[PDB]
Amino acid sequence: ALQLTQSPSSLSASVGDRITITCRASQGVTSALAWYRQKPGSPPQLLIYDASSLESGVPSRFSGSGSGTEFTLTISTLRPEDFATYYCQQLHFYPHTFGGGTRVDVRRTVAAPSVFIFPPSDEQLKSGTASVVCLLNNFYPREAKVQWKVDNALQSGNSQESVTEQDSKDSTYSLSSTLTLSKADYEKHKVYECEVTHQGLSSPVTKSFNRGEC
Amino acid sequence: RITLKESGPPLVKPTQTLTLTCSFSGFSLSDFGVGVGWIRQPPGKALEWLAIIYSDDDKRYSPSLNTRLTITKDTSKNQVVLVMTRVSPVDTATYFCAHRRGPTTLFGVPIARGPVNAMDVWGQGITVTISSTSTKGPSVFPLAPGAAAALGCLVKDYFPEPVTVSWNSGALTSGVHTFPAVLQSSGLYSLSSVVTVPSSSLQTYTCNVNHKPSNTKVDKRVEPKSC
Amino acid sequence: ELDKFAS
Repeated sequence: ALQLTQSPSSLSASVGDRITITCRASQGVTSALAWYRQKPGSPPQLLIYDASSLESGVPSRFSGSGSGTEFTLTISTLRPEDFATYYCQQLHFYPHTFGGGTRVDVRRTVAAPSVFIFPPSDEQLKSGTASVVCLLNNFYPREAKVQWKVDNALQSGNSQESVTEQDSKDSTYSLSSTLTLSKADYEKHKVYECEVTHQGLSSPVTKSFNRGEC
Repeated sequence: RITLKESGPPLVKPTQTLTLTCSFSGFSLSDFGVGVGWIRQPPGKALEWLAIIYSDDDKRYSPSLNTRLTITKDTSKNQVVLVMTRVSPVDTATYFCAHRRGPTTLFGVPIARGPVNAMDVWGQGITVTISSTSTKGPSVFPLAPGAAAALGCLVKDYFPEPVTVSWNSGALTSGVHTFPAVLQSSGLYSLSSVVTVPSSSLQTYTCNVNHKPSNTKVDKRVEPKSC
Repeated sequence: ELDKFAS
């Protein structure tokens, strides 16, 4: 079906800035496009309907323009409540698609993550499972990539990660990634590595340990 | 003033049928051209359109979910119901219903269609988790180690959410990061809580974990191993 | 297909 691509997917800014988010459709949607702002924990809120009409009760710093395949939302003077995720929605064709969203967060200086790797506890091992956790602490911007390697084999499908919300004092994020293996598989290898790529790191940093080494 | 609110089960098991109700006030589903739609949002993901129904009773569904969705209205009760069959874990999401305006009319004559291009009022959303788990308390394991040091606790295999974690009975707050839990393929949640301190403080560190649902409290003191 | 109010 019809594709709606938002750009950029993520954007950093400060109070008072002017930002503009854009949304492009794969086929023309005339003026049937709406913009929403969604704050964490809340439902999306309508800002602009029919590509450019200002929704009632919505502050005038919000503006929408465009028609056909290209639309833009601009917030002229960013306020603290605007740090949020924005979505565009097409209503010309069924299904009524939403774009992927664009996250707007507090800009700050680039900060590389402090990385730490934790081996599984002997207590967990006795239960038969092995969790290897990797921590990326206080970094910025939000995008980071974690790659698990076991005896140099690239791991896939056996890890999960979660990211904290932007810190209100730091403006940094932290990320936890858990590699999970059976105790048996765990025992069949030695070098457990967490490889981290991030904008603040000249090149990828790797933190690792050799299993059973004492 | 238009308001909508979603209701239904917070937890549902795979293969089961999920029935969600949207009760609203401020408009009638008998008003001209009005619509009520459903949109969902898996945790951390984008919004996904599901279906919509209008007062003249036309219904439309997401093509990807068409076979599992039924939307219906009960005009006299001011409710719209969405029934999803055969749910699976990927259906865990926050589900929202929303109002869609019909064209503006002048002396009962449609004169403006621009107002239909948006879903203008949304309900708070209802969180639905799809998992086959029974209530279960977490196992708590230690996570042990600019020149900052890190340690923590891995709160593993519990259900359902939430769990609370604090450090040193609430006295340790700076440098603490408790991450949002991930729902494992097993259907149980898992989360880590860590804390960063000056590489010298290694002071004592104990995480206090509490999973109300299963009556499981645990305090786990964590230290820099090696005996 | 086209939205309810298209065309």
